[PDB]
Amino acid sequence: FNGMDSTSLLNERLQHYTLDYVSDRAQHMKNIYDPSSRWFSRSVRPEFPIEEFLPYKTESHEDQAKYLCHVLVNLYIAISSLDIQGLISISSKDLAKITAKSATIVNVNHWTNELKNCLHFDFPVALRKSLATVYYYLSLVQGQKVYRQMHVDMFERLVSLDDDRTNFTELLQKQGLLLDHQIMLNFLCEFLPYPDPD
Repeated sequence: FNGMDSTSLLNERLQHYTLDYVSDRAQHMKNIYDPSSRWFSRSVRPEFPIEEFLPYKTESHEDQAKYLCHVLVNLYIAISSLDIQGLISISSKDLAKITAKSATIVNVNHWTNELKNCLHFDFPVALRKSLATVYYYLSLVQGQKVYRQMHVDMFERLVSLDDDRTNFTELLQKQGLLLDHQIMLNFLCEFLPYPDPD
């Protein structure tokens, strides 16, 4: 529990994550490359769909969606609980690497590495906009020794200029991704001289 998706919540969370894909593989792969679609994920088709050359059933697009939904509520709880330097391990309580299972590990650094492993598959540019928004403001966190290098590299991967010839910067510009330049400018201004050296 504690954020597990094993109820009717999973439907509404998939709908919120635009992960309520069409159940036909054929129609889904078509509406994955069509900008008029809710589930638009890429502008350019991979000419070699390397998963379709394997001699066994790879997992369903619905399984890849259901996995990403768990990674995202766990990443939300991890960041929204403010503990970005993940020192404080939690447990079962009195208050009243790549398998998703009943153990819940409230560390931002775990779930960003889960999401790095989900980047090998499609998700709609609407969910890519939410994720580019999250990793931008997360990478500017202060107070504690966060693993900043991998939060910058996650944003760099989310906004990529060349990913199977898709430019996600211009797809996110056409989606209306907007970022506050003042937070970035203020943090870069902390390297200007300050009038007390203490």
